[PDB]
Amino acid sequence: GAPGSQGAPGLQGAPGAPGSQGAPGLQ
Amino acid sequence: PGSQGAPGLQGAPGAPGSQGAPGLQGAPGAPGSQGAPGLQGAPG
Repeated sequence: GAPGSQGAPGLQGAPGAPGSQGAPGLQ
Repeated sequence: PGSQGAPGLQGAPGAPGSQGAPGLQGAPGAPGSQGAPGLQGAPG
């Protein structure tokens, strides 16, 4: 039942969105 | 013929639809015109 050296569909869809830091200096 | 293995394995049928993350707020702000005390309006 193997996929032949490739075919393991283990995927990582949408790990996340970490880059929403934001830093308005707004002196 | 007869075993008819099923190795097509095609995927991602229902994966569509993902609002990942929109940009930041188009622009922040502090709506209001910076009114103030004024200036000299009664010198003498």
